[PDB]
Amino acid sequence: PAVTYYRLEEVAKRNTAEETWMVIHGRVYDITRFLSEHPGGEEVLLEQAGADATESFEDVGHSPDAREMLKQYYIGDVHPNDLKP
Ligand code: HEM
Repeated sequence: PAVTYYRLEEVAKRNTAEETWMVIHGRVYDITRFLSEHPGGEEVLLEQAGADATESFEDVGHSPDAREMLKQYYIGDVHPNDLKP
């Protein structure tokens, strides 16, 4: 298997609108092209760019179709040494 791994400090650098990455349940998503398409707006995503956004994502109560959309933006897994307990 060719799984690509990123450290959290690499993800932390894509925190602006020119290249926007986010972590959700331990996977890294490049959502740069989705910013303007997101139904909840681009601001709530930029506030969380470069970070683990799992709790906000789940707190909103996203639909099954929103979960499906993730797959388009998947680029890699968070290195296991950087995942918290
Ligand atoms: C990058 C992965 C994300 C995707 C693919 C995504 C997708 C969507 C989609 C499709 C909707 C429409 C309603 C639904 O189907 O549930 C939506 C609504 C919304 N999203 Fe996201 N979202 C993402 C991340 C986030 C994050 C990190 C936040 C921050 C808290 C957020 C906040 C919201 C809000 C507030 C709404 C409006 C809720 C409603 O009234 O429908 N989303 N999102």
